[PDB]
Amino acid sequence: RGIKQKTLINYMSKIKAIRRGLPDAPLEDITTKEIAAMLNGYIDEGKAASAKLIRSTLSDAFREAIAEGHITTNHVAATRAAKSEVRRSRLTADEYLKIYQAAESSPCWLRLAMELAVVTGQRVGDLCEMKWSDIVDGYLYVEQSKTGVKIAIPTALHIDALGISMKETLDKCKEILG
Amino acid sequence: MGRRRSHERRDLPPNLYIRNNGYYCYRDPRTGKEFGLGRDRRIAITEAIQANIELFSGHKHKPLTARINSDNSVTLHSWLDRYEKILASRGIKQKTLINYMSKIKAIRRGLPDAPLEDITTKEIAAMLNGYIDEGKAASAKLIRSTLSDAFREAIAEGHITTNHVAATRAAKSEVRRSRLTADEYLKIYQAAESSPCWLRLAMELAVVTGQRVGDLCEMKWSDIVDGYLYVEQSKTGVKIAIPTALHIDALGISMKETLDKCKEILGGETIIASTRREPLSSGTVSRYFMRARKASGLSFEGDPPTFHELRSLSARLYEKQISDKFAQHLLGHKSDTMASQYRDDRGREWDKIEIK
Amino acid sequence: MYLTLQEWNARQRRPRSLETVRRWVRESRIFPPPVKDGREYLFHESAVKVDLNR
Amino acid sequence: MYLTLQEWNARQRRPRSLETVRRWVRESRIFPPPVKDGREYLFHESAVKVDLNRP
Amino acid sequence: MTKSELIERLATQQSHIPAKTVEDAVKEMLEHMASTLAQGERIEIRGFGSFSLHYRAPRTGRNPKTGDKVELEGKYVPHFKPGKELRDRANIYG
DNA sequence: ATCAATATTTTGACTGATAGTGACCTGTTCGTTGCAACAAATTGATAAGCAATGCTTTTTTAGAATTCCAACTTATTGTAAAAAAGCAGGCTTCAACGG
Repeated sequence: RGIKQKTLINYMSKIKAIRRGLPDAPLEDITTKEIAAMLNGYIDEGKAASAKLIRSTLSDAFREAIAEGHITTNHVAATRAAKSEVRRSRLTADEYLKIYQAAESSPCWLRLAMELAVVTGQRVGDLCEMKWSDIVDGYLYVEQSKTGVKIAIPTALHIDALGISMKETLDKCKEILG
Repeated sequence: MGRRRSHERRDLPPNLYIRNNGYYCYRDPRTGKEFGLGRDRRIAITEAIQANIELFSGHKHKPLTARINSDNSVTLHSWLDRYEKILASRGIKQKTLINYMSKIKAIRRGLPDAPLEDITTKEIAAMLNGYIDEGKAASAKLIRSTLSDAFREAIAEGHITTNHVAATRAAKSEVRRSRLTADEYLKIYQAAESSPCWLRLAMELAVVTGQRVGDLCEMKWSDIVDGYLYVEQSKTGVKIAIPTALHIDALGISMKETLDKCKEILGGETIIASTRREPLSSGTVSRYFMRARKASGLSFEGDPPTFHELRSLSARLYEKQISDKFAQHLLGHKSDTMASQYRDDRGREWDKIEIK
Repeated sequence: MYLTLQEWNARQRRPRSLETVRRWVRESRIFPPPVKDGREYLFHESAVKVDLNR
Repeated sequence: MYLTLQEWNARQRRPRSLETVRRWVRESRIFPPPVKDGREYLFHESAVKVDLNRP
Repeated sequence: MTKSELIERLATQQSHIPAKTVEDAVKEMLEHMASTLAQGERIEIRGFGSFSLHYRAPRTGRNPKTGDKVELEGKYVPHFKPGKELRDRANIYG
């Protein structure tokens, strides 16, 4: 299909779950009941999000199975995906200050990673692939891996709520880390 | 019959025979006549064998791993002929109808002559993917869509009960048409000196008005009233009035100044005419724009821009120049989905963020 | 996708002697013909037998 | 894009010998015929061996 | 009737023959007749005529514009002798 | 539950096309052959072309521009149930004007 590496792995983990979730028998024998029996089993356990992907992936397999001429119908399009609500709390200004100070026992790169991730607002994935060669004449060329967007954050930014400066943060990484 | 088998047809296909002159002729199951085709043996038989793509004449079919479900019906190559008789009554513009015929023609030389409930989803995917491996992905999408609506109308006329084409997916294009910056603009306009004069005038006029190349060759000097430029797009049908007071500083081109240049040098009934004082086609304008592109020597990544790209460059310039809502009403475009998918860069220029 | 005379005979309902395989080609009993490429026929991925009679 | 003598033969249905491919070139059994460049031959992308004989 | 008008009339009559074919056909025939006379061989078309080659003895030429004596070599000259059928059909005065 | 009749169950006759070779007819090509047409050979008075070479006029010439032909690559746009009015093709009667 030609996709990202990590992406292909995510689907594989879903396929393996289907293996130990459904018996080994012809596709035309698999009923919609057994499909929902396994699906709901993951919804009650608390993992409602996983059920959505497994249901959306298992459906694609059958849709591609019909294309080959294996079966005639997709008994997965009769089910219904469980609506899951995000329960990952957000972070405030007071909380961040309480974590930065508690990161004392931690190495000397975590604090720098915190201020940097908040001053640049970039994703953790690209923050690790940032080289000092990316900085060009007061800029910060960042190549997002996820989407692929290309931007340039100037070394003049500064958060007026926590007391952090883009420039003072970068130079602090050149002295400590190196 | 009089002659069941022979020592001549013994090396010949069911159709096609051999006369007493060593010549071969292929019969016709519509009148009982035949035409002389071939002097050799392995040639007349190798010719009267692809029409022979349809011995239904005995033989049946079956691939590796599959089921069974059939009875009896009629051909299908003919349905592609009846489908064209239905599309001509749907009331379609004289340009879109041609776009469909070209696709139906590709379906003809793609799928084997076959009944309609015979062509399995696997057979349609083999032909579809064949165009993907060639790079033509945008084509497979239109061929699939057309071949999909053909069966839909077929089921509504008591012929088929399912739509096997709806089972297979459609390719997802990426649009590899590189954009055109303001710097590369002057590079082309400078090389447009070897080309006629109407090219440079229509090139700037296509960036100052941000109109389509099609409607650009439809504007007359009578469509200008009280300083306005009444333009009626043919594609959508939207009607707008462009003020003759516009101006692009990023390129140093005045609206009124450009208009007058087409009144003296060119001259004619249309704003943009030829050296013979006659209106040109929408395929010749963007044609010569290519010559100046290749003669330039500049290189891009993917597919070189086009004359239509001038419409895009016009929108991006008017954006920073005046406002965003300005580069929306001028392009004769509405909604709120393309206004953003026409401002992007698509791997060309970095989206620099400034303190503002 | 094109295969050889040996690889083709391996993917049939019943593999016979190479001699018999060559005979069918000469007698033109396969759609479409193999077409000699140098000194070894090249069957088509869809080239199947037909068989005639009298 | 022009492939070499080895590259072209390495993409055929059945890879042959270098000297063998050189023989076809002299027998015009390569349509279209390769172009002389330097010391080696440059075949066309859609270059395929043909049979210039009608038995 | 020129070399071009000669091809047009022949193409108009012969419809089962491509116009382009008649064009090159006429040009090749003339070139063939010009090459034959160049080699030294003579042409002889029954019903039309014949193209022979007459010898010219070398003589001290002159300039009919200035009056300067110019040297001249032997050289041959193409000659055409009307045929029997050609003379009769052309002659409109018995 | 068993008679009783009509649509049902396989074979045979019906009528002209289907099947594939062969004869019929003669263009078309090639070998044998006949013959008008062409060529050598005279003799002598009269008509037509001839050597060189720049300038001018007529005819053939190689592209190249232009536009329909064409297999591909993009750019935008996007409706149906559910009612409940709004028009004319011709036969049908009341209502107004003239005797």
